[PDB]
Amino acid sequence: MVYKITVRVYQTNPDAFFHPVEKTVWKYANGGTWSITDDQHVLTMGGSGTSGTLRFHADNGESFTATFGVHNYKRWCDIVTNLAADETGMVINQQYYSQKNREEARERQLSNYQVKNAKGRNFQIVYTEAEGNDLHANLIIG
Ligand SMILES: CC(=O)N[C@@H]1[C@@H](O)[C@H](O)[C@@H](CO)O[C@@H]1O
Repeated sequence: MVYKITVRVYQTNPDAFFHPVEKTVWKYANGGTWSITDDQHVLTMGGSGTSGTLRFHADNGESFTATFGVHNYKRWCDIVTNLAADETGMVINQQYYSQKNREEARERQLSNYQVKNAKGRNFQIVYTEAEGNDLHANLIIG
């Protein structure tokens, strides 16, 4: 069965403005699509076992990735900050299926995750619909 993750982005801090610069879809489970409906980022996936990554950039230089997926039928998420110039969204997304620390994050099947970058800015994902096939998450930028 298809899994869908609908993402709403909340920017709370006027000291920066982030915008999406990359949207990737991993190749497992017949892939999927990132679309937009009413300013929400919708990731539609062919079944359980894949994910997609949104990369955001602020004009002040800050950036991060937010990755959303389903692993053994349960949602997961992760945020990577302090990105190198050669860590594009497609690099990060693939690492969830090759790099140990990323694979472990996926395997945790988190309904919520937060992390701060080197400047102390908080980034959080919270699934407000956290079970079943029609999943909804807030991405909250501090
Ligand atoms: C500050 C930062 O980006 N830390 C992350 C963490 O958020 C993420 O869970 C991880 C595994 O993918 O790699 C990095 O340790």
